[PDB]
Amino acid sequence: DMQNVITLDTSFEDAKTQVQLKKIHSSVILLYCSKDEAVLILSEARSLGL
Amino acid sequence: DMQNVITLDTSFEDAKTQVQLKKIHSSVILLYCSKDEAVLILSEARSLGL
Repeated sequence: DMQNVITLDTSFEDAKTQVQLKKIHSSVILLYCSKDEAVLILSEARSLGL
Repeated sequence: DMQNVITLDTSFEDAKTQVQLKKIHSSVILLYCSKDEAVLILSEARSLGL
């Protein structure tokens, strides 16, 4: 079963990306973005306990 | 039936609040601040997904 799919169109601002990452709660997460984008995406995940 | 409760007491840094407000904050969140402190906390919540 594939759960909700979230796309972070904005530049990780307005905390909507935080809302999308908080909505999903699973043991397996698939991330697909640029290197620099993932650099701070992982930091946001760490700050969100992911 | 009392659900899970997490108490948070810290400053406005260290990327707090959102660490625990992922699966325990679905319903009403209680704020225990003063006037200016509550204003700052609610500004941070507005800047976040709360």
